[PDB]
Amino acid sequence: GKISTDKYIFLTPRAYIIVHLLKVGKAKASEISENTQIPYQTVIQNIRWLLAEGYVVKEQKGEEIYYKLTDKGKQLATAELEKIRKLVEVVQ
Amino acid sequence: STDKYIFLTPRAYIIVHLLKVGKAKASEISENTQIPYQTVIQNIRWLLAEGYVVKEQKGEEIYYKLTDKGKQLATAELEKIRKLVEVVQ
Amino acid sequence: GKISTDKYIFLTPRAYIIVHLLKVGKAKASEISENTQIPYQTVIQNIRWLLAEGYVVKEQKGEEIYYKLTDKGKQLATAELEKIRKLVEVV
Amino acid sequence: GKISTDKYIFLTPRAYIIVHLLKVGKAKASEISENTQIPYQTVIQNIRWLLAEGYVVKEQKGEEIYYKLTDKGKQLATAELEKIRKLVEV
Amino acid sequence: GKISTDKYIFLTPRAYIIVHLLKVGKAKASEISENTQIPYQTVIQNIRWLLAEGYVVKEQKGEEIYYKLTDKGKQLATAELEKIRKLVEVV
Amino acid sequence: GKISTDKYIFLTPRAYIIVHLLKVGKAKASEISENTQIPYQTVIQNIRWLLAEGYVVKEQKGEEIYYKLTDKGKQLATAELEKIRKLVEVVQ
DNA sequence: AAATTGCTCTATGTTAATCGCAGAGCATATTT
DNA sequence: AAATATGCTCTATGATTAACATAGAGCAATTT
Repeated sequence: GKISTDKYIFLTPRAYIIVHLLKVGKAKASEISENTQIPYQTVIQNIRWLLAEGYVVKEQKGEEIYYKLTDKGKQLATAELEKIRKLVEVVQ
Repeated sequence: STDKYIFLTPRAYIIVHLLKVGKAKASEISENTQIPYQTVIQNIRWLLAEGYVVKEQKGEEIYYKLTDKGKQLATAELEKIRKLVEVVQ
Repeated sequence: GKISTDKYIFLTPRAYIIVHLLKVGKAKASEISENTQIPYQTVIQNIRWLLAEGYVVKEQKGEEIYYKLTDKGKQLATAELEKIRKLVEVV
Repeated sequence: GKISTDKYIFLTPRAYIIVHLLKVGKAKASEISENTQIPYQTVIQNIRWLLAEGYVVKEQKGEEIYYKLTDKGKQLATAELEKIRKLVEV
Repeated sequence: GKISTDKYIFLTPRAYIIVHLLKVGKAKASEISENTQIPYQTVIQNIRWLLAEGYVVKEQKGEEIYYKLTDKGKQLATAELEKIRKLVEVV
Repeated sequence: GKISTDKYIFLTPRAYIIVHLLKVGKAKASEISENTQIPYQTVIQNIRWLLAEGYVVKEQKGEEIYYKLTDKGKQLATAELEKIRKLVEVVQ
């Protein structure tokens, strides 16, 4: 699929999406988009995926939808986080 | 459901490698990074097109190494990574 | 919410997927999209929704991803298609 | 557009809205939302679209606008209603 | 290994492409793929090579991306083309 | 397959091989190499293919293998050349 | 000399992921 | 109340390209 492109040379859109949640805790798609500088359509499309694999869960308050990492989500993230660290250490 | 390229892209692994070994061959890159060969060449051609990498044909042996521009990119992107991982630390 | 649909004005592309899954049991994304006339993207985008609810399960058999219905996907499959014939019996 | 959501798993709103007309004939937008179990703002929207297509039209019962089904709408109903029956076949 | 080309038996896809741009001036992946009847992937892939060698440059026009031979690209397109004619008269 | 390269940018190796036969008629393998500057291992791989297609058949004269253009190889070779002529014409 | 073997790159198709556009379901803000 | 414009926010799906596999093919070095 469309993994490595000019905009995504090293990290994929999800990398930015997840990392953003690790900080804000919970945020809307619109939030994720404008903050990570990623076109909305790419965000929700990725969110759906994360929702399929239990990495993220919804949070409806009638009108406003919030997304947040699941325990296995944060599990995925430190794991990938440390892997990055590894890559950046061998390299330099 | 691409469980292989979650956070990092293949292009990334390819770069970082040519940054730690400098000179390398396609199959060698593929093997050392567990990235299907056909993905390596494809990305190599793009990289070669952007001038981030150059070919080094020594006799019949084909080699690919980074360039002043490729290294700039490599280090530049890598830094962007660190700044992104910092606040999570 | 302006409207113009000549395809899903009574049935959601979701039902077409759910149902088709009962027949063959398991099928790649490309697969149902062909036997259901439902565009590819719409299929995958909708199967990720079912995976979220637990109405379907992923079964990778080598290089191809085979999506199969689940117990929860069966409850709904038979329970929903019930209130359906219900609708048409009443009218 | 937005079709299959959390409320609409199999049958779209129009599915119920139209069924309401097959049964009660003329029903105010208000009475639809109530029987249809579909949110009001939604009912108005769908009828507006259904009106546009000539699938349904208004009837001024004095100070109240009751909406009625049309032969155009009936044909669509019976038609769709059979593509469904046909689907449940399995 | 083994040979079985039904198309490129005397001409390379890179031969058509280079040529097309020499007369059209500028074009997109699509324009090349449609005219030269060379498949998309093959076209785009050969452009990368032309870019690497500097035989072609990108002309960015908004969301539009065209290509055209360069100084060294043109002279090449005309150089080998002569050797082509050279061969066509050896008979 | 390997059709385009730094060497065979415009013309394929076959092109060179066939086109020389239309002009030496029968030539041996090594004679083809020296003229068209194509490695022996290549002059062979392609002949092997040409033989199987009957486009060009071998004629024994002493001990050196000869290769002459059969009738099929004439039609083919003329079909390629005629199309070559076109391409260069539209380019202009 | 030629055919077997072997490494590397080419052609090109199947599937898939980006991100743009036209919806649509519904809660808000307005209609005054 | 309910109706219009309405503003959110997500879905349906089309178009461009990437991931990666299959079938070549250019060329050594080995073996018939």
